[PDB]
Amino acid sequence: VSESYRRRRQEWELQYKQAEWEVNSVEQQINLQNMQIKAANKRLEQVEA
Amino acid sequence: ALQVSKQSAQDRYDHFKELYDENISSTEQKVI
Repeated sequence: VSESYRRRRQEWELQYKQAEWEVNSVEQQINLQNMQIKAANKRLEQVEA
Repeated sequence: ALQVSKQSAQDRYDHFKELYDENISSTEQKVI
């Protein structure tokens, strides 16, 4: 029975590592849209000018 | 940002290779 502890442990441990890389990943949307919005705001220059 | 995709997939490759492959010893075999 002593191995069952390790077995149950490792799936949770690896899923936590999964969450780590997932949160690393999602930053892409933050910077992508920051750029998007600032550029689109500037694009009004062409219209108003 | 997508360098995180290689981070995740590389870690998965590593994890599962180390997990399944060449498993050995009394650390498991002790009871037999």
